[PDB]
Amino acid sequence: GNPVVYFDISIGQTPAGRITMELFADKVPITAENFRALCTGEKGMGQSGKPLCYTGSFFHRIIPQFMIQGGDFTRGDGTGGESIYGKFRDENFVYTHDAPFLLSMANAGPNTNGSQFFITTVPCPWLDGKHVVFGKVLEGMEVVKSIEKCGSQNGKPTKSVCITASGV
Amino acid sequence: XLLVTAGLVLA
Repeated sequence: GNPVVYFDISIGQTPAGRITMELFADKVPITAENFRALCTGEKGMGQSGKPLCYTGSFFHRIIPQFMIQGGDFTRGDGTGGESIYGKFRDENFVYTHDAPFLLSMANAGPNTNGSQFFITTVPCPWLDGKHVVFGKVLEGMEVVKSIEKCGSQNGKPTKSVCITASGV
Repeated sequence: XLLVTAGLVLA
């Protein structure tokens, strides 16, 4: 029932493999749909004047033993991103950050979801009730670990990590 | 600290 989406990942100029993700559309349908549509790029051009699509965007902030963060396809540095909806409200906090390899929304406070997201690499319970958890990695866990190793304490990647393709 | 924000990364 739940959509399954993927990112193909390159680290530097080198294809790393694919992260395959389940989105919890059954419990978090608005948040899952935004992410699904940003993987396919099916909504076309956005309000920022760029494609509403993760393809070509990077994991711009990577912290080892914490998480990997991406989805800023408008500014590429954490200051941008946009939802298919034009920010949206925190849908619910049904799921918690109780495991690595969960997908959750980055934000800039309450009810500011756009396109940025993270994949956890540890439990992040201090984020419960503040970031909407909306899926998990099904396959490609080792790719997430390879991305994570490219992180830094200041979050700056030591090698670029690109979503070279995305979709269903 | 360990947050996941979009614009002003905090401690």
